Amino acid sequence: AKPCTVSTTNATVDLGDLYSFSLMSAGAASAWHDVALELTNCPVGTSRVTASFSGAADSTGYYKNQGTAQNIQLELQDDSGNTLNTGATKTVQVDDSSQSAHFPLQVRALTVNGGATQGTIEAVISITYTYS
Amino acid sequence: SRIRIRGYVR
Ligand SMILES: [Co+2]
Repeated sequence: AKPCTVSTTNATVDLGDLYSFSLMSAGAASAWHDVALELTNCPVGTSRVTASFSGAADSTGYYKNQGTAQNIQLELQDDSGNTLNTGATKTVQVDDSSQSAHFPLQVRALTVNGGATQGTIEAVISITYTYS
Repeated sequence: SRIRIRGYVR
């Protein structure tokens, strides 16, 4: 189907200062941070938008920290609590009254194995849309 | 679209 207008080209989640003291036990995680992706002006014939997610994983499957803090994974979840690791998709129905589509997502840092170390956190998740 | 994630572990 024809494409909508992508109205969120770039978004940034700043997790702030996390503490290794509280990222010691396996499975410890930061609070969730909200991020939304907006599509507008969906053309006639387009009833669904599918987002596809990419970026480098680490051994845990979650997105690799490209910064210096060790044992830090980055996790993206959808509105159903599903993890959107690299290669995942999420499909939303267009609201015909506004010809728009909204993707409410959340992000957190996670330590799968525990024992996070001090350092930076940096990652980028890319999103590419198909239309049907 | 791109989602950039930043932070520090202290
Ligand atoms: Co925060």
